[PDB]
Amino acid sequence: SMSMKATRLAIPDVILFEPRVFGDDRGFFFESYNQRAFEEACGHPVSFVQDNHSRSARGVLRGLHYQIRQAQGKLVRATLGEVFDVAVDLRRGSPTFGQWVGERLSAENKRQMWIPAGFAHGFVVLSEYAEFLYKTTDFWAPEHERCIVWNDPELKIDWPLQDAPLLSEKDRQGKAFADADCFP
Amino acid sequence: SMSMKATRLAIPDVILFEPRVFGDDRGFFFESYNQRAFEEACGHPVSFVQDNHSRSARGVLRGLHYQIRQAQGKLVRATLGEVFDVAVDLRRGSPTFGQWVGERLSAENKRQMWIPAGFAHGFVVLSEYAEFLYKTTDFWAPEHERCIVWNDPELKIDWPLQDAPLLSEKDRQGKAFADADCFP
Ligand SMILES: Cc1cn([C@H]2C[C@H](O)[C@@H](COP(=O)(O)OP(=O)(O)O)O2)c(=O)[nH]c1=O
Ligand SMILES: Cc1cn([C@H]2C[C@H](O)[C@@H](COP(=O)(O)OP(=O)(O)O)O2)c(=O)[nH]c1=O
Repeated sequence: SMSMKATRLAIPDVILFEPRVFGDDRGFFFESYNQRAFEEACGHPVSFVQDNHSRSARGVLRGLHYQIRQAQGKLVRATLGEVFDVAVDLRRGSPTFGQWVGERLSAENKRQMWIPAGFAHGFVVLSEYAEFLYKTTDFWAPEHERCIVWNDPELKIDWPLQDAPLLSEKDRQGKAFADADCFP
Repeated sequence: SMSMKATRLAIPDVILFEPRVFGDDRGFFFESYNQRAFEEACGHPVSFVQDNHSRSARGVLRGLHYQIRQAQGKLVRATLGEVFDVAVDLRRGSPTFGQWVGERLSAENKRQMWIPAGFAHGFVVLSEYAEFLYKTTDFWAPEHERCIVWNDPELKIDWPLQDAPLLSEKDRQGKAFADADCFP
């Protein structure tokens, strides 16, 4: 007699989902994705073709990522630990171009963020370790991958970090927002 | 060179998958599903409509489950702990009717099993806890759910468990193979 919750964020095309969880004498059960319910909430058809799975230590930051062609909508969640997850609008024609929203997603709260094509995405690990799962609307295309650097001074993203983040080299070498390839 | 691995089991429609895992000083990354790679391995198109997530304590056994109409193919894996996973051929006309295959799937080995429509499915938890994920080709339909009891004496499933399993009331009340609704 409860149900899945869907809430549009300050940038309305980004949606926060919360599944209905059933507990019992064995442990728990929930639907982590349902095509019908998801499409009703979004307002249009979306099909996914790839699922990705990462594990990251405390302080690791991955992002800010997007594919400029073969763009990927992303439905993301955390199945171990806790992350702060961020979406940045990179559509030049949008009234919220260059704005961002962020939410805490954890194994415990079971919250998910749907981040459509046209956005950049990243997360930082708050717990000892985190494992992060996501579904993508199109395939990996390394030639089309682009990166904006986490601490870009125009975006002004407030990551909850204690010391310097642990970054890959590609991410450490991300471009400035002012130099970045953006969507129409 | 390394890549995704796929191996047909003794009932050849059941496929054991193992992803290629990329490790670095942050942790790891892998594709847990890729529709191209999957369809190429099984030899036909597939569409998944629901993802499910459960948590279960040591000794818990769920199964043996199937839907007789709106039948669901299932791609299953473990993201925490270890289970013994079982697929049973319930297609009365099949040359392997009433046979079963089983494999150990764990968070660490990352193995997955593809169990097509027409099979019954079950697993037993061997670790402190296990979290089990699965994708389905059709939606949950409780009116069409059926169950065969875990210890049916004709199927003769060799569960690698020491003491008795913990079952739900539904699963304790599973039908005998001899009395069960089967597929043609
Ligand atoms: C995003 C992605 C990465 N990968 C591979 C490429 C890399 O070898 C590894 C990790 O990706 P990435 O974080 O880009 O690593 P690196 O900083 O070393 O380039 O996973 C896939 O196979 N599929 C994918 O969809
Ligand atoms: C399999 C499944 C179960 N459920 C619900 C039905 C139940 O209320 C709960 C647990 O499933 P189940 O184990 O079938 O019920 P029970 O615990 O009574 O044996 O999850 C879904 O919402 N979607 C699904 O796909």
